Amino acid sequence: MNKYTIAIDLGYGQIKGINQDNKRVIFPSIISSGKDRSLDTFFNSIDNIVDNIHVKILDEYFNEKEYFVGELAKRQPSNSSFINRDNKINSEENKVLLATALGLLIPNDLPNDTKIHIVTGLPLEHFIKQKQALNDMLKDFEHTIKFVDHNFSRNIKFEESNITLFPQGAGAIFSKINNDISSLLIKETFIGLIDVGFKTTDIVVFRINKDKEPVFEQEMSATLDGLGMINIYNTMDKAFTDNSRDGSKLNTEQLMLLCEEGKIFFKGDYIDLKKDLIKARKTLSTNIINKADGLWGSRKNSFNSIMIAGGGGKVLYNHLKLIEPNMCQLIDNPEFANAIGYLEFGKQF
Amino acid sequence: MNKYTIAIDLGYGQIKGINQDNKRVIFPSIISSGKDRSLDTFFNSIDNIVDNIHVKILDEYFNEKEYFVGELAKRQPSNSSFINRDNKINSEENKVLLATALGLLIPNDLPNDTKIHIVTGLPLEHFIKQKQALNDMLKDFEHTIKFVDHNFSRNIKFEESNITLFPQGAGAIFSKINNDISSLLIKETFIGLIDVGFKTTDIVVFRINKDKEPVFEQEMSATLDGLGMINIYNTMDKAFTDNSRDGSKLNTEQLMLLCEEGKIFFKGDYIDLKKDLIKARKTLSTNIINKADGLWGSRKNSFNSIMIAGGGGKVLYNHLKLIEPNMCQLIDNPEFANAIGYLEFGKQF
Amino acid sequence: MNKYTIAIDLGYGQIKGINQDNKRVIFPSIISSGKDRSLDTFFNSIDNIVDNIHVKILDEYFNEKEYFVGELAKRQPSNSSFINRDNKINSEENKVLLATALGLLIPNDLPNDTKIHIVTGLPLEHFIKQKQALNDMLKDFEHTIKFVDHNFSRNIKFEESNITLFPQGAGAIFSKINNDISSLLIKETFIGLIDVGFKTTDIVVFRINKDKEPVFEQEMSATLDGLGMINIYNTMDKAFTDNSRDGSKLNTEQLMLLCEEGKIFFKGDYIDLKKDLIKARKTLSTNIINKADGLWGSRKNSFNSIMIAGGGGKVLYNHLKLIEPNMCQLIDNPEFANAIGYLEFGKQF
Amino acid sequence: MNKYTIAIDLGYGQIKGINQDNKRVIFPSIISSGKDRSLDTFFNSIDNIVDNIHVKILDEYFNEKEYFVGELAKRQPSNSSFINRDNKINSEENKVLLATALGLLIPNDLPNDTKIHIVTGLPLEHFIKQKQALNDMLKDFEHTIKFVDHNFSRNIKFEESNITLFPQGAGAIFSKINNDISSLLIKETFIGLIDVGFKTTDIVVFRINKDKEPVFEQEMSATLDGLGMINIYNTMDKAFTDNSRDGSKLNTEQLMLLCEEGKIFFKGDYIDLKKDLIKARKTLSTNIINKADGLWGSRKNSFNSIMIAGGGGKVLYNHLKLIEPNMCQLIDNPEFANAIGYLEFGKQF
Ligand SMILES: Nc1ncnc2c1ncn2[C@@H]1O[C@H](COP(=O)(O)OP(=O)(O)O)[C@@H](O)[C@H]1O
Ligand SMILES: Nc1ncnc2c1ncn2[C@@H]1O[C@H](COP(=O)(O)OP(=O)(O)O)[C@@H](O)[C@H]1O
Ligand SMILES: Nc1ncnc2c1ncn2[C@@H]1O[C@H](COP(=O)(O)OP(=O)(O)O)[C@@H](O)[C@H]1O
Ligand SMILES: Nc1ncnc2c1ncn2[C@@H]1O[C@H](COP(=O)(O)OP(=O)(O)O)[C@@H](O)[C@H]1O
Ligand SMILES: [Mg+2]
Ligand SMILES: [Mg+2]
Ligand SMILES: [Mg+2]
Ligand SMILES: [Mg+2]
Repeated sequence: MNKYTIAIDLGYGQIKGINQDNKRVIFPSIISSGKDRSLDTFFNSIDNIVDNIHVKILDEYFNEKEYFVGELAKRQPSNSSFINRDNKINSEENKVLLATALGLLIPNDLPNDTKIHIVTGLPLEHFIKQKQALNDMLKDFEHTIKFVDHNFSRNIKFEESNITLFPQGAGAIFSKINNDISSLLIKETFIGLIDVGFKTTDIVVFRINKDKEPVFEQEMSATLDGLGMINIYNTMDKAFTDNSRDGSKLNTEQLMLLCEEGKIFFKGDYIDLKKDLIKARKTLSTNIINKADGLWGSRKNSFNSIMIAGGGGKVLYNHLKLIEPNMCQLIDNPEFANAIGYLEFGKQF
Repeated sequence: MNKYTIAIDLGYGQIKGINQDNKRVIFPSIISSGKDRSLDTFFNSIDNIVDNIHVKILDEYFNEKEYFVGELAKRQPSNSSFINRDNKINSEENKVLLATALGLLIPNDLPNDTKIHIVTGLPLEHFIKQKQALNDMLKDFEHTIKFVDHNFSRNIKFEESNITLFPQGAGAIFSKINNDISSLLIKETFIGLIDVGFKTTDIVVFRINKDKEPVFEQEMSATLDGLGMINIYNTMDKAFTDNSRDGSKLNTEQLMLLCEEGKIFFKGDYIDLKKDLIKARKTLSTNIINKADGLWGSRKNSFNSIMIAGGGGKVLYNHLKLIEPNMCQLIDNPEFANAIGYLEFGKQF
Repeated sequence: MNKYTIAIDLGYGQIKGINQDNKRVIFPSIISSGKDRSLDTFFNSIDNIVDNIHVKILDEYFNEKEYFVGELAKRQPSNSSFINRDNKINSEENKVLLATALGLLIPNDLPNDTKIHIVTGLPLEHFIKQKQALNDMLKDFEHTIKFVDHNFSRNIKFEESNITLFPQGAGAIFSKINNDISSLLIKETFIGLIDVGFKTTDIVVFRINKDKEPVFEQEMSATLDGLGMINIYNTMDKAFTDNSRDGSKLNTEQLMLLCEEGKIFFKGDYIDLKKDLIKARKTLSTNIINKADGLWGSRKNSFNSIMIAGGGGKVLYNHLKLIEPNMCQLIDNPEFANAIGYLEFGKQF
Repeated sequence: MNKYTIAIDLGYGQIKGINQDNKRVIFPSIISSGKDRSLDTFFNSIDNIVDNIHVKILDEYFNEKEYFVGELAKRQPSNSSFINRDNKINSEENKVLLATALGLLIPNDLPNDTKIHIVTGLPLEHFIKQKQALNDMLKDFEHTIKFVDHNFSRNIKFEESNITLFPQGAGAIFSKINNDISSLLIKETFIGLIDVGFKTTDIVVFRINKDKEPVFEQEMSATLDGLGMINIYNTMDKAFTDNSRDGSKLNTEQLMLLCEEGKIFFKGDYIDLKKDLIKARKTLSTNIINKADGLWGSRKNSFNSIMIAGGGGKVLYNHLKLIEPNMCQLIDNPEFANAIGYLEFGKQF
């Protein structure tokens, strides 16, 4: 019958997802072992299901494992250490996280003849290179989910022609602004889109033609592998150990707490690292502009709009504005820029 | 219906209880039979009713059984065994001990329809295991008490909506410090509560969130069964047979008498075990901190205040200081820490 | 700095309010759907922002809607019907009217030390009766405004210890005139306050003691539900169908245009009901006197000051003068006496 | 929207600023620590905000420092240096002075997308040498300032293409007299402008052409570093200590009062130093005669008008008349000479 549409993302930083109903979810890309949560059930009332995703996922052979995942995994000390998430696209780390949002974004009691289009993405250099790696993994995806503490299952199995493949940052401007920026696009310019990811920051440019339609440039656009917010967590982790002078290491949760604040609490004291947070944010923003103008000669003057996105783009927008003032603006949903771009351009099918 | 409130404990070493009117009692959990106290009545003034609990207990079948209980039963040689006491919460021991502090704290001049909200406790790990059995027992409760040598009686029966079930150490720092630690809790810290009881040792933490609300962590919190003051009494008892050099052994009253002082008067002279009293209390304090850090990795750095509870921590506070100095501290009522925590957090109804 | 204060009124005739800084807004309680405005921007300049509030309301769930509200909704023939708008205080329609006046009373660029202490109200009998639903909704409230044609947003979200309720016109004479009427209040004299609104009408009196301090009379003050200005609009509608005799009915605008004028411009002609206008005005105010003396037996003889308020009280001054001439008077702002009464007696906080 | 005009001066003696609407401020260039002003409110009225500048300053990373600046800081004994204040134009001291300058000139009720164009001042040699140091720091500026005891904050931010830079002595004769002295200037003369600043004195001349337009001479004009009012405070410093015959040093406050009165009240006595104070101004009056003719050969006879400026020259006008008696003349506002020129000639945009 008619098939539903759910747009997800495989971001190493945090998983970003939305359905056809615009009901959207967001949670960090961290998994852990699952343990029986009934003692904490009586003390604090579990209201936020996204905060408390204890979950068990069957295979087709009745094998399933307990999992804490996300914020609940970030409270665990032995979770996925988040600096070492598996770069294999077919990892079980990928498997649980992929079924996680699909459990959360399928509403209750849809008809079984109504399937769901899933819309995903890859980093831009890694899209065609790893397309069939994901394509077989999407067809291999055949599970059944069970939520602990909320107790509603989903049957999850899809073949080819139920899936959708467009890169990270591609449909973010190829949809959702492409039918809206027509007042600004005139002829033979370039719109600028930079998705500031956690591991990898993506640089993507669209040339507009004579016919007021976007066309893609691949020599002026690239994936910055190893450039992203992961540099800041790695930098400030040295900054805490250099300021503590003891070898005291923050955990995984204090790491992500640090580069949102710059003021970690530590043993009756706030170890002040706000100055080093200023040091990282100006350094990374300078590094993005330099790699941008590596791809950009005098065609930077051929720009008319520069949009940025990502959670890093939410927190670097002032320093990343300095490519071009009055042209470096921010997109509406910096996290969900891929998500609705996957959604509306997934509505073509 | 202005329903009354009484908060009690089921502590193995002693029973700690308090009413709505903040009238509080404390007495050891030792029972014996009741025998006719008219001879000693003319000798010594039976004045302290808490010291002299000769009590008459009916049942639903009107089977009166007098009992010496508490301090007077401790004076009896044929008392409860009490060092290998059965841990059944539905025991006749616990039927007497729970009904003991009721009539000792049920006040005078109650209305005809007005009931009493009773608040009890469980061990934290066994709160899942033993929730039914106390709920079996409190529903079962239908008796009538009577006080020998003080000439008054109480009716005692309860139903549901009068029962209240929170674990040991749950409301002690949830409430009772609730508006006081609110100025201390700031952002993403844990607070430390350790109950050093007689038989059991509890560890319980609370993550406070961004929103200044405590949330519970079941995996940094456990009941250390087999660790407590019961080890020290059992250690020094064999040490008493050592330093006496004759194989002579104490009784049950001298057992509790010893490790409150350490210098037992035996055969016309003191017997000195003060060195081994310092040894065993430091030995248990070593075992607490290590098993505390069994649940506490570098999250010990995420503490801001540690409190200790139970009767043992009051006399361990110098040796239990070594957890985190000037962050660990002593609660003001080490016995009644659970009781007032049962009181106000039991006053939700 | 310190936390900010806003007093607004949820009155169903016209939404009223005045902030901490004595900026005040007022607009009728009419909402409509919003549609984009660029054409009428070019013809006629939007000089008053309150005149032409096209508004978008954000949420985290991405369920934004455009709205015409107040005067801009009054010109709409597709607006709310307003003759049967439901009194659900937790309704989404009440979210539109309440979030409207928030950013209007918040000046541009307030710091984060400022947090808005809202002071709203209920009807008198509906104060205790309908406390918790609005207590739930103001606890629930989390949005962000967007002004079309003026383009500035306000993140609006309220914690507890930021909300405050009072009954309708409670501090209107407990404060705001209480320093002035100390010349007039002497000893055990009832001062009188009447608020004549659209749906409901409240009459509240305060007994003063021997110590010249006011005290509340719950048996000499009540809510006149079903007696208000809406009955004049319901009468003048039926008088117009008695005068037009076609079956034609005025819209939501021409009905509200009538009871201020009495001479509707219909079919290019002044269909007149000036006699039926005054008769319906002596109908309502006489129906107040019976409800006034329904709460006032012989105790009317002890009065010293009758005050009236409400927008209906502005247009029924001589109609309601016959309660007690040479004593009854008019407050300075008949409409804003609720909001300033919420303001000044809200300045306890 | 429209971009407003605010003209300030970075004078090391006193910061001299004005908005587009001619509301102008003046305060000495001294900062100090900001501490809790509560008690001084009740005794004496905090009316003049120029008199009582208690300032909180947020950063964009929000380090929240607090300062007394200017007149209140002059009364503070622990104030800034001001006799050897650092010449770093990018200092935090210069920022706090500039933030205080912007705060009293940015008006309330300014529309939403309006901004401000700002004009600064530079020494005539240092306008090219020290150009980009200031021109980057003004681009760097994004701070939120809080004025205590007046309850209004200012989030102030500036970017490129809104700041504007003209050196000292430029606009006072290029504008502000261009409508007036154009009747006076005829053919091939030089106009004169001598800004007697605190630290540096400014010599600037304009050649008029045949076509009655000003044009600039770089070798008939220079910046007199080490020549100005600051030599008089240095001279009167040792003039007191030699006349005290004790080494008793005046404070920073009495230093400023000394060259305004010459009769300082000291140890219950007026110490009169009128002898050296007449000599010290004539010492300064001598050192500007010589530097005038150092730039002016027989071209001194090619003059039609000499103006003087600077706050020191107001009490030096008759005493610096010795160069050209009645060929020299006086500007209207010797303090505000640079700022009104920066106001008027800064209205290019
Ligand atoms: N409020 C915030 N403060 C600090 N950092 C943030 C915030 N929100 C998001 N981030 C950063 O942005 C990253 C999220 O990037 P995201 O858009 O999910 O890219 P990806 O698709 O690579 O995961 C996080 O790792 C986090 O460090
Ligand atoms: N003054 C004291 N001296 C020595 N030991 C004490 C003293 N007060 C209490 N204790 C010890 O503390 C124990 C009481 O612990 P308690 O807080 O009642 O825990 P529980 O709830 O497990 O019974 C007793 O068994 C006793 O050994
Ligand atoms: N100038 C006026 N002419 C006629 N009626 C008016 C006028 N001003 C106000 N009103 C009437 O008063 C009502 C406003 O009452 P209001 O004080 O806002 O009470 P509420 O708090 O119940 O909304 C309107 O519905 C309107 O009919
Ligand atoms: N009434 C006065 N009496 C004495 N000196 C004054 C008076 N007014 C201003 N001054 C002197 O003039 C100086 C102000 O110079 P100003 O025009 O602000 O130049 P700058 O731009 O270098 O700060 C002060 O340091 C002060 O010594
Ligand atoms: Mg991404
Ligand atoms: Mg205990
Ligand atoms: Mg009203
Ligand atoms: Mg100057």
